[PDB]
Formats: sequence, C-alpha cells, structure tokens
Amino acid sequence: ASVYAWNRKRISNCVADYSVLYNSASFSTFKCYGVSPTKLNDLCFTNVYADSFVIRGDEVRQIAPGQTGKIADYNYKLPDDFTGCVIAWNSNNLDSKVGGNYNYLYRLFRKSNLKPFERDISTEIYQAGSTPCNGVEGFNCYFPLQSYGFQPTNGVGYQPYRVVVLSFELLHAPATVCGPKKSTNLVKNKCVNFNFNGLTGTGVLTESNKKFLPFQQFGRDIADTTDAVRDPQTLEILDITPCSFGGVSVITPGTNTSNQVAVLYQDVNCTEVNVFQ
Amino acid sequence: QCVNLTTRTQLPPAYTNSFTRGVYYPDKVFRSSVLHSTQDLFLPFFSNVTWFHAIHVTKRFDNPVLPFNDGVYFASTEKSNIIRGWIFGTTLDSKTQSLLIVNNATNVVIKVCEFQFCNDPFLGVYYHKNNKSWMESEFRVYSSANNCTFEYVSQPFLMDLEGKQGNFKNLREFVFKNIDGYFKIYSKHTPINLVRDLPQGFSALEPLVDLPIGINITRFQTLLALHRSGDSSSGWTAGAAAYYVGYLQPRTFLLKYNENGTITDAVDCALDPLSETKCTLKSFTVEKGIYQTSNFRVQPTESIVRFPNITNLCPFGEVFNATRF
Amino acid sequence: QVQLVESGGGLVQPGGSLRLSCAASGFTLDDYAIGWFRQAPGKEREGVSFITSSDGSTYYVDSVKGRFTISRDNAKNTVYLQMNSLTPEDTAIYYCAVGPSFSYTGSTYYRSELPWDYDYWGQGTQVTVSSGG
Amino acid sequence: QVQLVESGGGLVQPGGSLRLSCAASGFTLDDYAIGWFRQAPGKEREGVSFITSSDGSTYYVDSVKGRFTISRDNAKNTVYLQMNSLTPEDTAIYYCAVGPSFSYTGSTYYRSELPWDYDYWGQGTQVTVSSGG
Ligand SMILES: *[C@@H]1O[C@H](CO)[C@@H](O[C@@H]2O[C@H](CO)[C@@H](O[C@@H]3O[C@H](CO)[C@@H](O)[C@H](O)[C@@H]3O)[C@H](O)[C@H]2NC(C)=O)[C@H](O)[C@H]1NC(C)=O
Ligand SMILES: *[C@@H]1O[C@H](CO)[C@@H](O[C@@H]2O[C@H](CO)[C@@H](O[C@@H]3O[C@H](CO)[C@@H](O)[C@H](O)[C@@H]3O)[C@H](O)[C@H]2NC(C)=O)[C@H](O)[C@H]1NC(C)=O
Ligand SMILES: *[C@@H]1O[C@H](CO)[C@@H](O)[C@H](O)[C@H]1NC(C)=O
Repeated sequence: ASVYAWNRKRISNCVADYSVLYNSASFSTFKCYGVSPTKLNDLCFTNVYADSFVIRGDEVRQIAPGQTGKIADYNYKLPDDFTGCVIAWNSNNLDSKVGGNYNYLYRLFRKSNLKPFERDISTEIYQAGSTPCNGVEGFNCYFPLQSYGFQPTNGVGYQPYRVVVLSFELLHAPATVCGPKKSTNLVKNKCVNFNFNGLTGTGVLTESNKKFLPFQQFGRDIADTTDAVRDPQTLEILDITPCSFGGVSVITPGTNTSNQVAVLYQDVNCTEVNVFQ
Repeated sequence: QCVNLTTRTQLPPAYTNSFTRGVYYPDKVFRSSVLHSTQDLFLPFFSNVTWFHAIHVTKRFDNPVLPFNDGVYFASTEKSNIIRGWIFGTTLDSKTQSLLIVNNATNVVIKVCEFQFCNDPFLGVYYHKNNKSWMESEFRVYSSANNCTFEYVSQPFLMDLEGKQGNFKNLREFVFKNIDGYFKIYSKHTPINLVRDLPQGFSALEPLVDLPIGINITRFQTLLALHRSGDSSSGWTAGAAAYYVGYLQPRTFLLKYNENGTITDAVDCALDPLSETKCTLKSFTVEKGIYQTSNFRVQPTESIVRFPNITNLCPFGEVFNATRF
Repeated sequence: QVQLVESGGGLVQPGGSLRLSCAASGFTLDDYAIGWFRQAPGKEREGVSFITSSDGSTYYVDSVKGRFTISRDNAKNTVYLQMNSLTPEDTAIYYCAVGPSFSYTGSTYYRSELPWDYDYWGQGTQVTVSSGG
Repeated sequence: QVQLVESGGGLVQPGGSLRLSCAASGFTLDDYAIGWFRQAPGKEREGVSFITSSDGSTYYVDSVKGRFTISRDNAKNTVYLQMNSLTPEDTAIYYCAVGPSFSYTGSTYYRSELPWDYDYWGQGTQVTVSSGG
C-alpha cells in the first residue's frame, strides 16, 4: 500500500518465527525499539500489527520513533514510546519500471500532522492562504497526494524501499500469537530434569502401557503426585518414576575389634551405583 | 437486512428435571481406579433445567435471550440438525465485542468480533420440491464488523441437511465456561432412541476447546435453522428439535475414575445427607453407623446498633439564630 | 516555517512550452534568493536558473539559456519557470529552492548551482519530455 | 559535541589484513550504535558492519561476512574494523558512523546500512586494495 494509506494487518493465534526474519540479512534496515529479535522469539505477545508501505530511501529515516519528517507527519506517524521493529528492504528492482511507477502516492502537505498510528485517506484540495479552495484547482490550492518517480536508474536515496513495521501489542490479557518454543531431544531410562508444557520435575522416564484420553495430557496418583505425562510431539504416554534415592547405613563390628565396614544402600537396587542384593 | 418475525404466540416456559447430567472432566489429569473429590462449577444433580421446544404443530420458534452468569449447560435433542450455534456477549449492539459460533452446514465458524445483532438472528435452509437437495439460503445474524480481533474457520464438511421422520436420535451435550480470560467448551455426543425427554444415565463430557478470548460475557442466545419451501416473515417451518438450558454453580463433586481413566460415576456433596456422607468418606459405599458429616449454624440477620439517646444537643440554633451579630 | 509547493510538470512533446509555479508561504519572495534546480534520476540536482539579486536580475545556465526563463511574482508570492524547446535530456524532476535572504546576508548577487548552498528546498515536480508525449 | 577520527587505511595487497580505528570523543561508545560504512567513488556510502546492540552483538553484511569483524573497546573509546581478504572491489573510503544511542531511543537492536539513519558521521579514511600494492 501507499505510505499515506499504510496497510495494517493483524496477526495472532499462531507461532511467530521472529528468528527467521532476523536471521535473514536481505533487509537493509532492521531498527528495533524496546525489543530484541532474540528476545522476541522467547517473549509472548497478545497481537502484532504489521504495516506495509513503499517509500523513498531518504524517507526511511523519517519513519522512526522520535523522528520528524514530512512523510512521517502527513503519511505514517510512529510513537516514540512504542516498542516495535522497523524493517526496510530495497524494492528498486521490482517496483521501478523504465517509465516510472507513479502509482505510489504520498501526502505532501496536510492541515495537521497525523496522530500516531493514524491513516488519512482524505482527497481534498489543500487550502493555503485566506482564499477558499472551493474544491477546485487554483492558486494556493493543490492536491495533497504526490506521486513517486521510482525510476529504475533513480538514486538510492530516491530508490523505492519496501518497509514493514511490526507493532507488538500486549494490552489484551492473553498473549495469543506470542512466540515459538524449540524442543530438545527426548531421553529416557535416565534420571533427568524435565519440563513438559511448563510442568517441571525430575525423574526417570520410561515407556508406559496405561491409556490416556485424547484431550488428557498428564496424570496424578493418589495424593496428587505426577505419575505419567504425554509428550506432545509423538502423542505418546511416558511413565515417570523418581530416580533411586534412600539412606546409606554403615555396618561395623566395632573399632575395638576391626577396621572393616560394610555399606547398605536402603531401597536402592545398586546395579547402577562382593555385592549382595 | 433482518426484519421482525411474525406468527409467534406466547407460551409459558417449560421446565424439566435433569437426572445426573452435566458432568465434565474438571482437569487434564489422568486418574485410574480412584475417587477424586473436586470443587468446581458443576451442574447440580436432579435440577430444574429450562426446556425450549421447536415443533411445527405458533410454530414454536424459540430463541430467547438468556443470562450467562458463571457457566451454562446446553443439551440438544435432535434428528435433523436444527441447531446451528450460539451468540455470546454483554450488549449485543456492536458497542462491546461479542462471540459467535456457527456450524453453517459447511464449516465451524468461531468469531470474537463486534456485531450489530438484531432481535431475531437465525439461519434458514431452503428446500426445493423439484430436486431432492437441501442447502442453506438465509443467514441473518449480523450486519457489520469494524474492529475485529478473533476469527476461526474449521475445514469444510457436509451433512444431511434434511428433516427426517421419527423421533430424536442425537443428543449433543455442551458446557460453556468463562474464567481467567479463557472461554472453555466441553462437548459430548450420544445416540438416543427416545421420543421426548431428557435421557437418563451418566456420561462425562470431554473438553472440546479452550479459546483465549478474555472478554466479558453476561448474556447469550441460541441459533436455529428453519425450513422454507408465502411471505418471508410467515412462510417458514422451524422443524422438530428441543434444547435444554441449565446453569452451573460452584459445587463439590466426587468422581469415580475407572481403570481406563473415564468418569464412570459421580455424586454431589450438597444434594442429600447420604451423598454428603459419601463425600466425607471419599467412598461410594458407606458402612453402617453414624458419621460426623458437617456443621449447622444459624446465620444472623437484621444487624442492630444502639447508642445512648438524649445526647446533649449542641447549640447550633442559638449560635446561628441570634438577635445580634 | 518555509513551505514551497511545485505545480506543473508532466509529459510534454519535444519543443513544448511548460511553466512550473513555485508557491511560497511564510517568507517574502523578493528578499530570498530563488533557484530552480533540475535533478536527473541517479544524479545530483543542479540549478538551471537563479534570481541572482533582489531587484530581479536573473542568471541562466548555458544549457537552459534562452530556453528557460524564470520570473518572480511578488503579489502572490510565486516564482514561475517557463521551459521552451523541451527535450528528453531536459526530462528530470525540477525543485524550487530558497536561497539565503538578500537583506539578512547582505549579498547583492547570489547564484549557486550546488544544492547545499540553498538551505530550504521545495518538494519538486517531475517534468518529462518524450516524442510520444 | 561528537567528533569521530578514522585511522588506518591506505594501499594493501589483495588478501591483506588492515584495521581501521574510529576514535570517539564526547560520547560513550557502548550506548550509541556503531556503524562502519563503505563509500565507493561515485556511489552512495553503504554500511559494511554494525554493532546492533549495546551489549556488543554485531551484524555483518553478506559481502563482508567473515572477512570484516567489528570490535568495540569502551575503555579506549575506539571501534576497530578488521578487514581480511581485502580485494579491489573492496577498495573504497570507509566512514565510522554513530547511530542513535541505545538507552535514549530504547532500541535494543539497531542496524541500518542506509546513511541517513545514523545521525553522526566521521570523516572517513580511504582504503585501497591493488595487486601492485
Ligand atoms: C509434530 O509434527 C509432525 C509432523 O511434522 C506430526 O506428525 C508426525 O508424523 C510423521 C509421519 O506420520 C512422523 O514421522 C514418522 O511417523 C511414523 C508413524 O508414527 C513412524 O513410524 C516413523 O518412525 C516416524 O516417526 C513424526 O514422527 C510425527 N511427528 C512427531 C512425532 O513429532 C505430529 O503430530 C506433530 N505433533 C503435534 C502435537 O502437532
Ligand atoms: C432558626 O430559626 C427558627 C427561629 O424561630 C427556629 O425555629 C424552627 O424553624 C423551622 C422553620 O419551619 C421549624 O421547622 C423546621 O422546618 C424543616 C421542616 O422540614 C426542618 O428542616 C427542621 O426540622 C426545622 O424543624 C421548627 O419547628 C422550628 N423550631 C425548631 C425547634 O426547630 C430554629 O430554632 C432555628 N434553627 C436553626 C437550625 O438554627
Ligand atoms: C535390580 O536390577 C536387576 C537388573 O536390571 C533386575 O534384574 C532386578 O530385578 C532388580 N531388582 C532387584 C534385584 O530387586
């Protein structure tokens, strides 16, 4: 969309691969305020709003928090306090044509500066001076929208640049889009520290024959102690038992008699620690 | 455009007795061959649930507006898939975000959005005599959506759409809850072969979805599909169907998980003294004897405060009303 | 603030006559130096014509001498550049530029093709000359 | 005020290793974004490498990936860009640029090869790579 008529999209209820865009280096400008891309992946957000518009390379400077520009004032305004990522990649190859693409328009002059995150579609002849425009072309009366030349050989400052700005909104209580979670490999038959769907624990995982229900994730025995969990990847049920623990007792015939001692590990099969079970 | 619907008489609402119905799995926890006592929003056993009819015979086109205080149990006895969906909200006039669920013969649509709902929202399937085909023709629910946040459409599917002859064969039981910004739907389907009642027996309701909506829902309505084959406001057939509405209350239930992990049986803790005793003992069977079940107290009313009368009256009138200032 | 508005431009036939009007708001046209600059695509803008002095003396670049005439109208605060014998090489976007004011600087004569000399710059309008047009 | 001084450069053999040091005065190196930009003759300057974040995370352009490494030393208030496998195509003048300060902007991550984004610009030093050199 044109810069004055910037197009906003709403993205939610999904997993957002912020790393993929961050890892890609094609984009000329990646200015993120109040958030880091690596932090974005772990973070959770209620709703992102992506604004897509084509502007000159010079005007890429204007579209930033705390930046004053004619394009910023009359086309798209960015709040200073706002936290988001501004992404700009050169579009001179595709947008530009030998004749020149003048379809992209921008508001040269407007009666008032646009409020933050506000889009104006008004097409009325701007009125300069005391004399009224009357909606007709005249001296001091000009159409606000102005075309972009966007010639193929145009200077890089004037070259068309496609800019998308991401607006992370945490106002709404659930972080529906939020972000992705990369899962480590599964290991069983060894006492490990596990974190399943935010449920943390320590123990040894093993195959289980008990049958859950399709909607049912984990289980607890009497006294509300976890006994089995479903791993979300392969829809399998795994039994959880705490790894061996117990007391160690020393059997001695008395220092007065001898120096040798024996060690008893209580309730711990010691195949994994003259051994008698 | 939706217009007011005529040819609708007024009849007092009917009530029916739900027998051990409205039990859902309170958690995602698996339990085998155990008895679990949980206090949650449940439907009381042997309770009065409102009954709404839909019969050609008036025509009994009943889609009233019902409050949604802290959760609703919704049963549906059908044979021709007359029910379409539900509407949730507070104002239902596009001033506050509303929720819309519709199964319009093609997909399942779940939206949280601002809609200009009219007085009579419904669906209409139009029947052609020349060919044996039924397709939905009218969808009169909302008019506009400006600021919208949640949208969901399931993958397309098709069903019969025809009105079969006989008794109701399908019983759809649903539970709707909204707490902590989560709107939870529990569902269950059951084949039945009775004519007109609420089936007995016990059936736990499996969770269906936990929608992250986070809105205020205080009132709700239901959606019906009519049959057309005269005037738009008169030439409509409701079709045979019945739906029952009950309300959820915070109560304690003792659930019996069998070996497979299903809720085979349940008892209330506030129905009758024997159920309360079973709840205290955590067992469905109680031995002979006397058990200290709970405590009885009298709640005071009409708080009274007494203070001394004839307090010295401070001389405001002599100080204000004086001859000389 | 200073605002410059460019009017005119567009596709014209070879040899065509086209006038560009620069509207001025918030400053006096006579006091400030006026320079019409042409920017080719991919090239730095260069000033075709200039109002060298407050009284109205004008200088024209060799390329546009005779072909281009610049006139300042004080009454409506607008400078008009008239282009004649326009050519495809002439095709470029033309910017109206405000030089430093003659009275404040004390500069009787001021002409500068370099863009940086003129502090204030108008948006400019693209002028295209083609055989088809 | 902010003043940037560029040190290093000059003719080097193909494949040579050369380090450019940007001296910073009047501002803290860590807080402000640091961008090394390359300007070819007749071409607009482009940023080869950037210090994206205050903690020191860095991004490298595909052309200079691996070959160019940028390191910030706060103690000595200098940013060093090390160039390896230098080539005649690499030959150009390199400018040290100061981006907006991370703390004031609130920008954790900031990388921009477009010159206008960086508020402050160093004079720059010419780096030449030739077979004879
Ligand atoms: C996670 O994603 C996968 C798809 O990317 C979903 O199913 C995956 O299905 C494939 C093929 O059916 C599995 O690979 C193979 O499956 C067969 C049958 O089980 C097995 O015999 C092979 O040895 C091989 O495992 C793949 O494992 C499976 N993905 C898993 C286990 O993560 C899967 O449903 C997704 N899970 C969720 C919760 O969405
Ligand atoms: C100030 O003025 C008069 C002087 O005689 C005192 O007499 C009281 O005047 C009111 C006037 O109607 C009598 O009734 C009054 O009217 C309204 C009734 O709604 C009410 O707000 C008060 O209850 C008030 O009684 C009243 O009978 C009469 N006598 C007394 C003992 O109040 C009066 O002493 C003076 N009051 C004050 C506040 O200075
Ligand atoms: C101890 O471990 C061995 C080897 O796995 C196993 O055969 C045995 O049943 C375990 N338990 C005992 C010895 O009580």
